[PDB]
Amino acid sequence: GPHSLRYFVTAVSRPGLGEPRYMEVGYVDDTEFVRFDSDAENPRYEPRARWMEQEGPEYWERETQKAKGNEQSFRVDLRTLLGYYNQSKGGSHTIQVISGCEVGSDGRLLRGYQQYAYDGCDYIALNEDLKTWTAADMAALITKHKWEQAGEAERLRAYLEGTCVEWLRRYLKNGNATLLRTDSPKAHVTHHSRPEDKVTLRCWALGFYPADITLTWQLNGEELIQDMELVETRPAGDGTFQKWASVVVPLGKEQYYTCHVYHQGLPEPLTLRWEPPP
Amino acid sequence: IQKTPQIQVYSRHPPENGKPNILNCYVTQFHPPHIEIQMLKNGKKIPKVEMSDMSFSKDWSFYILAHTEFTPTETDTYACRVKHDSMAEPKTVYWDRDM
Amino acid sequence: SIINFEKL
Ligand SMILES: [Ca+2]
Repeated sequence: GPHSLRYFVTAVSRPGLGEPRYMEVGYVDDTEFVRFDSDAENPRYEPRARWMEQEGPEYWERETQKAKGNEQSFRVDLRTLLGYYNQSKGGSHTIQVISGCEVGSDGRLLRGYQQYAYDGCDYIALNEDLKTWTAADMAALITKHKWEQAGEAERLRAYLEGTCVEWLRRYLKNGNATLLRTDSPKAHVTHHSRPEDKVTLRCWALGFYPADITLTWQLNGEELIQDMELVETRPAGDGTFQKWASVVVPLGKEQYYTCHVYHQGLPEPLTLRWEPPP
Repeated sequence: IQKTPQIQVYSRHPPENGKPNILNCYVTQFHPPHIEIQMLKNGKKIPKVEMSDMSFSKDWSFYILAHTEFTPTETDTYACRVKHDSMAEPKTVYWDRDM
Repeated sequence: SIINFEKL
């Protein structure tokens, strides 16, 4: 461990334009391994990682039929929510859910979660105690009371502590060590003009995975906590990620600045500077 | 409630004039999930643009990656244009090989 | 395996 089994669910209505679009996307350790997309003639849960092909026809059938059951329950929820919120029947709305379990190296549940959003805003969430609900607004109180009465939290705890955990284990026997995949960043500094006697030094990190990384600039040993410009980390499109951080520095003082790159994949952080060609 | 898309346009690899590369348009932080993304070369829509599956974030906002093959030259201009209901008009963002 | 969801 640790390991995680996560599902991201989306349900989007489109009145007059077809049935709601429904999607279940599953991740083992933040890597997509299954997906159900309702937007098809004969929609089926499909393996999204080749290791998942190990699972037999009985798995996909069961998962597919469960997905279609979920889909139709969400069809209903979408109508329920129009009522709760006094909304027109003509507009598009979305329900999202995040459901899953994070499991420690000892195989025990670290954290289980089950949270909903309607039109991009918190709706209701199972609390960390796996026993109570947080309702975000007046409509969510209705759901909350209904779920408290039916003992929905207890059903969820049982799934989170058991089923979720047991499935994650089974998936891992088929595709683990894969999730441990690590690609270290390669870095370089580029040099760019500014008006007057200033220049820009841009420290790039490329080809890394996972996306978590930190870039810093130091003047003579102290991180420049101010005026450092950066971009949000971004996918290269090949499974790896990019980032850069830049600082404006006085012309002629380029060698006084140092870029540091911290990433789980590296033996130790990278340290580099503007290296002007001969 | 509507969330306005953030947009980055950037090459998969460091650009080199005359060298085949991939131009990305990374669009995030939008809601609702319906969105229309174009990429443009010298002002004209690039016909063959591919799209990743759409996903969503911890804050519920959606993101997606659009991309197309391209071979940068010193003078060709590239952009990504995004139409989304959170914005009165389509937002255009130019590729800057230094960024 | 994802849970079977209950109605809102
Ligand atoms: Ca993100």
